[PDB]
Amino acid sequence: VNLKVTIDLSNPMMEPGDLLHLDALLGALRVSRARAEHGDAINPRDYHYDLPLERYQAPSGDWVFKASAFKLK
RNA sequence: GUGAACGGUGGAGCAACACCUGAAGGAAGGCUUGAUGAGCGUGUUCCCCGCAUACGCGGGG
Repeated sequence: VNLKVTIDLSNPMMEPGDLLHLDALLGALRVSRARAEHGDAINPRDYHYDLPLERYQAPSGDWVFKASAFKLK
């Protein structure tokens, strides 16, 4: 749907030393949702790639999600 | 599976010691509780105001 997400927050955020990717956050939330359904005894790595994001494919393997790292205003 | 996940700013420490709000300074100069209101003259039909509506009532000097 080619969309943009803005997040505003109450307390100031712990500033990320490296890039805070949107796909990382959505994968962690999908892992938390998978812990909600199938309990805590899961592999997190089977579900954080099941995301509502498209995947860009590099020419030699090595796909990435179509999300971007968060920009701070 | 948020370069994530985990992580106590902590422990102790006297605002305290001494210090006169005090010296001087007139509530006075003048002022009847004494009265005031307590008793002492006119001798008979004359104007004017209202209610009436004139049969009379009240009333000014």
